[PDB]
Amino acid sequence: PEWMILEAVPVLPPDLRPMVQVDGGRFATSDLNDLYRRLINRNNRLKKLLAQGAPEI
Amino acid sequence: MEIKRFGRIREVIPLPPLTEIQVESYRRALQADVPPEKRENVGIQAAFRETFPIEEGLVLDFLEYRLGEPPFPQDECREKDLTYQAPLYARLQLIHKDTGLIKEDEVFLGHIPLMTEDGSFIINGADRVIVSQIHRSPGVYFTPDPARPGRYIASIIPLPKRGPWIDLEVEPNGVVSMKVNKRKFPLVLLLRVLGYDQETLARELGAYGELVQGLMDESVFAMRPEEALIRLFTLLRPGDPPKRDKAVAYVYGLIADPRRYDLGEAGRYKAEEKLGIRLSGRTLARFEDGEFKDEVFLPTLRYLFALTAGVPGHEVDDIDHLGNRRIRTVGELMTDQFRVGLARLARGVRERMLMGSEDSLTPAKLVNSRPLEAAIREFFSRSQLSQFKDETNPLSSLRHKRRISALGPGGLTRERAGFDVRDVHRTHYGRICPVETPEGANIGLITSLAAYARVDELGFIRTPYRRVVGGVVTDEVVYMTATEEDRYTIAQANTPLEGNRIAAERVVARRKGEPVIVSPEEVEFMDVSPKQVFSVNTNLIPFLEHDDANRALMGSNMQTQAVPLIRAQAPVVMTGLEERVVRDSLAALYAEEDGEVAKVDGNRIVVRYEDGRLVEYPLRRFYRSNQGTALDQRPRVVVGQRVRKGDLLADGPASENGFLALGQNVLVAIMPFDGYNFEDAIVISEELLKRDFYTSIHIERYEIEARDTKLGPERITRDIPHLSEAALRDLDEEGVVRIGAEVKPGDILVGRTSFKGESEPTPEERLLRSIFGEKARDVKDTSLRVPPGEGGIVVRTVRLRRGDPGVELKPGVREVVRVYVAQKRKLQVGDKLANRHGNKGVVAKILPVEDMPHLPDGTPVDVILNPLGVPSRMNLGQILETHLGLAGYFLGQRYISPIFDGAKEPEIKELLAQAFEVYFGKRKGEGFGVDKREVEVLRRAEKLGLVTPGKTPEEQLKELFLQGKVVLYDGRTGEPIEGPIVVGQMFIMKLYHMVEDKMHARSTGPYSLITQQPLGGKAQFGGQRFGEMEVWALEAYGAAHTLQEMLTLKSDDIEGRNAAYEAIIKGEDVPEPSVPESFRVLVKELQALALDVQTLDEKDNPVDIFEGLASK
RNA sequence: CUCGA
DNA sequence: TATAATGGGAGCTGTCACGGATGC
DNA sequence: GCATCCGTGAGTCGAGG
Repeated sequence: PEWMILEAVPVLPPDLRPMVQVDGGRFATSDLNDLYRRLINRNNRLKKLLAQGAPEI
Repeated sequence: MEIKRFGRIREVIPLPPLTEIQVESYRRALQADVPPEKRENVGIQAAFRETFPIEEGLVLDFLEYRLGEPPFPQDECREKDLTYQAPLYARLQLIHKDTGLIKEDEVFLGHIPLMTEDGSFIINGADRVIVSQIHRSPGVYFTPDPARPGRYIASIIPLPKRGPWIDLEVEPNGVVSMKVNKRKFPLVLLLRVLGYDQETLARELGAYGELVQGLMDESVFAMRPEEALIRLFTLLRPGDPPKRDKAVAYVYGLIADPRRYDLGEAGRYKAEEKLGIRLSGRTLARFEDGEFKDEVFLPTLRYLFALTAGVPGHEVDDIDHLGNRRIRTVGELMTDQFRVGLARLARGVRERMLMGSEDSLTPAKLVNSRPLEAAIREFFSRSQLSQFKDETNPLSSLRHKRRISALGPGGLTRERAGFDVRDVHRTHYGRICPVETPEGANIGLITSLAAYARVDELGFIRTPYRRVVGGVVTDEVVYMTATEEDRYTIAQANTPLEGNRIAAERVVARRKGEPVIVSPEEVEFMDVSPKQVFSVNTNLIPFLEHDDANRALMGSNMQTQAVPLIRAQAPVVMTGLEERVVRDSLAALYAEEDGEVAKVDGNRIVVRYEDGRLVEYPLRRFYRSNQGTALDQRPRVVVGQRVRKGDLLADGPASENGFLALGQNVLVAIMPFDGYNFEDAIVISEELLKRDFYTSIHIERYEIEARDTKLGPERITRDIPHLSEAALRDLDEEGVVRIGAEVKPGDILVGRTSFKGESEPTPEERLLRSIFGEKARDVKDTSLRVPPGEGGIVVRTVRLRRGDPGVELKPGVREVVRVYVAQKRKLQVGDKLANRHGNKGVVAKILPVEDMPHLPDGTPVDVILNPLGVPSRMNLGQILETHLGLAGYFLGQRYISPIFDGAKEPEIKELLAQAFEVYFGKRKGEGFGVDKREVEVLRRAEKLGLVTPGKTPEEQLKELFLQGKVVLYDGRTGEPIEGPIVVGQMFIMKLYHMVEDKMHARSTGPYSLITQQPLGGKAQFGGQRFGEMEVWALEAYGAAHTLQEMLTLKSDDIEGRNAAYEAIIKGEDVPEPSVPESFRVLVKELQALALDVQTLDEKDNPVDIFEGLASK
């Protein structure tokens, strides 16, 4: 049952959420990368906040 | 040739300016010709007035705005892919309340797109049209509660995104509830906040039967407006600290704030008319002298109770009535987006006012124009109602400008659109065409403004009627809304008149849409014309009264898809609207005043007017429209010709001497022909090709960029590696194909080289290189070539280079080259033809002339249409047309047959007798008697009861001819068709659906990034989609290997497709397929959701489909 | 979005 | 790195049938 | 045992842009 809670979040292979250069030399990318970046930023900030003894709120 | 016109109905007024719905709306929104101080509080002026002043320097106020001249002309904007627009400046002033200091400045806000003379826009080089949107008018409505019979719902609706919808209901427990933002609460509370006491409410609402008791709550009256206000703020905002000024701010912003709540002027007017009151502004209440003041609530509740009780003079509202649905035109929509952008700008302003030095603030420092420009650009580029202009022909553009959409932003989401919104309401009469609407999912949701209809200043559609007083029809015309129209008895336009007096004692009229027979005494108004019932397109179908509406819809719609031909003709049978369409679409060139033509050229006409001034009119020649059809003007005057005001100077596309020319007049026979015209297919003669009938000019645009890369620059050049002189033959010195060159699929249009990606040569390449001893070049061929199935003659080149005058490309781009390629398209097998009556079909066979059925005089027909296409379609108009055509063929004349006022059978019979005398008398004069074959056909016809037995051959042939039928000989045998055949002239158009643009095939080609499946679309050299249903078909056939092949080797199996291709080129059979890549994708994407998907064997042991590549 | 079947 | 500054601001909503917790 | 709010489906392919 506890497996319904995540401790390690899987990360999809990069080719399935590509960062590719289009005809004009510009870049196109999947939304999954922005979602993942949001996740990673918040997680890292959480680890730092815990490391610096932040309050409860 | 002579034009005879039928009909007795005299139109009192001409059609209004057909694009006025666009032009006047935008002109109203901009107010550009109005000096600033005289501007009304409407449009963008009103937007400014709503945004400013910006408070909390302390104040930033708006004085006025101005629009400058366009930095570039329209044609230049089309060329350089620029937006045709005007600079917008706003005069702002900054005031510090304490210091009293006042700084004033004119700030640049960016540009606003300008509407062209014809009602369209130029956005990034492409012509666009803002389609008008129909929506529910703001106001106060009362509808039957679908759950509780005898109970009603009151709804207060403001402008879109200008306040929430508020509902008033009488609850089963008796209390009167109010719903705002999905929050049900007792209305008594709000009534208390507004400052109503139990006394006032009792004396005001006591008349109704006990309803008022559901309004009586002691706990509400036991508290002053403030406590009630805070109570309401708690009821609407849970969690938010109930501070006084926050409650005041929220409620004011919800009900009283004119910058946030806004019934339209239309909503205000309708609320006033319905509730029998008068509004000071356009909100539901005011904030006056520290307290709130009612405006709409009490009257609405009053009406609701009155209606619930049964008090006379109170009724529910039909929401589909065109008195309750209005049109938002381009001006209003643009103004809305302008308002949004301005709001964002204001937020930015306050944000900057909080920061920075507080003494050194100028208007320029506070104002960032970017969000406004963004909102405008977003509206004109990516809004739903901003559409790529249809300009296949001028009628296309005209119709596109007069379209009305129920969809779009704030509009109806589809599939939530039931039968009601899509219905033809009775009030559509004279306002919205009942015929012209799309087939399929958009039916009833996209419509067309009726020909005489006008949108009024409030947005309601109005139609013209003639005043009738004492059975006498005046020339006084009144434009009415549907609400106004519902008051009168309105006679039909075909009511018999002697002079201006009604001549019948029984006249057909309408009363609230209901047909009724009345006396002339009862007639208050009379229709202007049958024309006013239908759109411009439907008004172009002759004998419309004989066509079933379902096919009329098709002919109507298909006129817009007609292609301009090089030898375009106006129809032999017209409705009489063909000139106004050309004129109003601004296709053709007309004389500005009286004068004499000084110069006539293919490029330009110079006219000397009466003033003595020389005016030069340049002629647009072989220009490319949005759809690639040819836009060119041909001079129709000669040197020294005397012209009057409004006379034709040049014919535009699809114009023949000022008449709308959407196609060709062809001699048709109505008969089966060896299966070649089976199921709507069409047989034509090669003679049509020989004399360039249905030949059309089309121009395609190709484009290529040379940019800077990290590996070296791309460049346009002739020095392309590994190409012969044969391949470079038509390229100029710079590497661009020459003007006049004929290009075919595979041919280079623009030479380009690109530095290769960092190449690690495989050992094979190294060995081969050693064998041939040739250094691999640094650059590779990346040239622009003609795609498969395309080509023609190069007519124009455009080159834009960085570092050159007037030129600045997007960052990194060194140069851009454009090549225009023109083709002359002859009619071919598979091209789509149509008439105005909904008869459509593709050309299935092109017959040599000797194979065509022919008249006894040796004249072959041009087109053979199948009679089986008529009975179940019920579009007999096309038959009548044909008959009249026959007459016109021999009399050398054309006809104007107005809809519902058109030529009748007897007149056509007369014309056919006249034509018969020409058709046969000539023969008898030339010294020839009746033919044996004709005698045979006459015998058969006697058996068919088509001719009276006893008469001479000539008399019988004449009878047949009067039935529109002739003797026809089979070109293959010389024997006559056993029966007489309907033959005559018909107007047929070639539609934009040409097989040349549709034929597409693919062996292998580009695949998708993630799925590794073939791309879609002809442009991407794509593959056909084998969807779920096609799969079902193969499954139902039990075609397991075919299906698996489609699933694997043919799509998304990489090893499989490679091995299959190699096997086929080796002449070996294709190998066994393996795992589709998209299944691996599925597995990985399920793993990303923390699901473990495992492929097992029969022993439940895992099988790796990733071949160890993904297992550590 | 619009068009086509 | 030091005047003092202390709770946001979006929000037009014209369908329908079912499985569901619920919750009246 | 019975009304209430929430989540979810709603034809295909093809074309343009």
